[PDB]
Amino acid sequence: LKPEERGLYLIHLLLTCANHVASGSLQNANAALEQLSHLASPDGDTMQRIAAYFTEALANRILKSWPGLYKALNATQTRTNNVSEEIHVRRLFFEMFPILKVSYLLTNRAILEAMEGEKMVHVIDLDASEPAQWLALLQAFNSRPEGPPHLRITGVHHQKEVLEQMAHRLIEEAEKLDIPFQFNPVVSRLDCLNVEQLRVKTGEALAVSSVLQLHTFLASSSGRTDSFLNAIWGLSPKVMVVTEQDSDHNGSTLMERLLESLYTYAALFDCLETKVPRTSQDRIKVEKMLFGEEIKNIISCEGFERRERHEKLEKWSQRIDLAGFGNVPLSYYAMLQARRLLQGCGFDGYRIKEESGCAVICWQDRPLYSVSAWRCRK
Amino acid sequence: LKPEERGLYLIHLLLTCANHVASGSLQNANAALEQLSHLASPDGDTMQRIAAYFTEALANRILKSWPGLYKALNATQTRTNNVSEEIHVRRLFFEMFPILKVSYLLTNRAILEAMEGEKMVHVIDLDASEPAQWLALLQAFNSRPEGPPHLRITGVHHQKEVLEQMAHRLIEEAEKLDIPFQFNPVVSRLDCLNVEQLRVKTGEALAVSSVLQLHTFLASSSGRTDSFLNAIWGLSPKVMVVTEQDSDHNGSTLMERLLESLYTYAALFDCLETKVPRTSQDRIKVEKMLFGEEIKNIISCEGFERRERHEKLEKWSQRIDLAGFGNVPLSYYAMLQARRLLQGCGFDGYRIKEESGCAVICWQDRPLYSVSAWRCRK
Amino acid sequence: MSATALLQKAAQMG
Amino acid sequence: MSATALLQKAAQMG
Repeated sequence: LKPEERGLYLIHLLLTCANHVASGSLQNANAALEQLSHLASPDGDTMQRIAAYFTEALANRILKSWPGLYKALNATQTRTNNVSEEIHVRRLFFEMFPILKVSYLLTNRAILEAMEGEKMVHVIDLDASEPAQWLALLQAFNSRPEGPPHLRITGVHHQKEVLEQMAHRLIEEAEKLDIPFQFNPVVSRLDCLNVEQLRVKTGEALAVSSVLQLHTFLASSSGRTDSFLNAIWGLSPKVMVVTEQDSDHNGSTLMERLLESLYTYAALFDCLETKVPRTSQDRIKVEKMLFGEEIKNIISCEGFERRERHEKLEKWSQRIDLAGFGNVPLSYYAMLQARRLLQGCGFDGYRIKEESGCAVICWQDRPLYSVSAWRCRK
Repeated sequence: LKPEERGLYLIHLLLTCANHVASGSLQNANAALEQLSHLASPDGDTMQRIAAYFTEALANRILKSWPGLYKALNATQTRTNNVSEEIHVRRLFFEMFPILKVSYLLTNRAILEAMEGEKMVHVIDLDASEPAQWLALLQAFNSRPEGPPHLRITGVHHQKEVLEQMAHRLIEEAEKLDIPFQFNPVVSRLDCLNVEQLRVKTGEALAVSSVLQLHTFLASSSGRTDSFLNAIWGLSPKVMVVTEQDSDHNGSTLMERLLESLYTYAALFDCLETKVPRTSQDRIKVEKMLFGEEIKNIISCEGFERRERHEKLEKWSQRIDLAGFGNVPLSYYAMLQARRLLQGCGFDGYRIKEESGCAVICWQDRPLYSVSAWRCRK
Repeated sequence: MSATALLQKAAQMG
Repeated sequence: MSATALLQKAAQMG
């Protein structure tokens, strides 16, 4: 079986099986899944790896069609904590892809420019997982001509160990940088988060950073997102910076989301193929623990259980602008610095496109993520 | 719903679902599994915990009826090593149950009595996981009136880390005990093990210890077991000590194995209930990682994949005696020492019954494990 | 209400 | 033989 004939046949199987899933024919879906199992492979080429995670996702969805069987398969629920591995895979994403470095650079510039002249700055991090985002902003605040303001950072995360490492690293750097700095952790999932927990004081300039968190609220195009954006609006932030996936993965039907997500993750899996060896354990961890989980959630989950409801930038702009925010175009030279970052080792093939004052991070011609800055209107 | 009404209803569901499994009605089996999910619980009472592992097992078996769906559920095969946890759960079994301590005591006595006067002793451990078995034999050899012989121990296991810890602990004790001692590890699964790998020399007295390993060869009442016992016979061991489960879990049909295994593991789960709190993480680890895996393998696997083919002592005696071995009755006072061991803290309820020169470790009236010693005939 | 006795109580009536 | 191009080749004929 030719490798190129193997790849295209895998695509047909995915669409065919998905139709059998929608039709509900378990016999016809099982036969399609049997074929996928022998051809797909997490160690194979790009299409074999892509097929492996979409195949597992599709099989998980039809497993949910029998709730008794699905639950019984987890009756001995393996309640567990895998924090160290999850920190490790996030570090790999930060280092093997330029997405977060570009996002951090652009959002830190937008915050610094919003905090010109402010002596009291409070930054709210809705996903405080990587301390590299604020370590750079600490040095930049210290280097700014007017000297550093009093900096306060509120970190929100659902795991204490993640907040302990960030707090330790940020206090250690701020103590070296001689910056008056305060970090208060907030242990909470984002849905149960209340404004009162953020403990914002009066008279301090505020900035909100939402890295890949806004689409979470679209789960059961949403009313939960409106309430959260309005809650953020009431806090009167001087700037809100939003980093989101730039793909329509929130389509109504299974076939809709399968078609688009196949194109998006084919691009993401393509970067690793052109850069990292097939035998790399780092590559497999990222492909499984990150993209595989997102693919599985997009394909096999519904209702509130489907949190990876990615939408394009144009939808987010309307949604955020209707919530009372005005767009703050990213700095031309911040965009130039982000492009120079892409000239780094192993970042060729990426491109940054400007779209209505916002940045779109692309692989080849395929959009992947967007970065946008917003201020309160009225 | 009354707790006693909950327990008996769980039993009916298990037998009912199993019939639907045999009939092959997925709709009828799914409805039975749906009921089990809400009533069963790994944290509940004894029957809730028992039902949880048999429910997951039954659901796994009917999942195998659709190989395409079953394989696709693991297309992204999580190839992993969990050695540290597996060592931990084996330590818990050794400490929370008196099974291994009684086995080790009885087999070490049989070896010592077989090695009276021998100056060169070679012991072969087919599952060299717990060094406590040979640490005691080291001291006993050193204390025997004629002084210690040259001791050689060959350890067989499929994980290097297990053999490294045993080797380190045994050499450390032998160096303190001033015993000429040699430990050669053999990294292999038991099926791929060849006699040549054991490297037995001529003129040295030999003993073979098989702790819960003989029933492995019954997988596709067997011809693989005969060849292994005959291979052991050809090595001319002075004594072979066998510790095995004493339950008929190798029945032909699913309903056969389900009925007996329900009674066996109800007793095993009963010990933990009368001794260890419901919230103990140690208890859950043993119940899941050990009994749960055995229950799952007995109920959901077939052919060579079903390795936990437990049979009663009477079947093993015929099988071993036909292979050319003669029974060596256990010492009356070794049996007395094993009973005194059961007078230890938390070992009440256990009993040791003598059966044709062999020992049967029981909980209440339910047999659990057997210990028997054998020598070569002709 | 032991599980080893629950099995005995169910098997008689079944 | 990139995967992002395989999807393009299959979608045209399908």
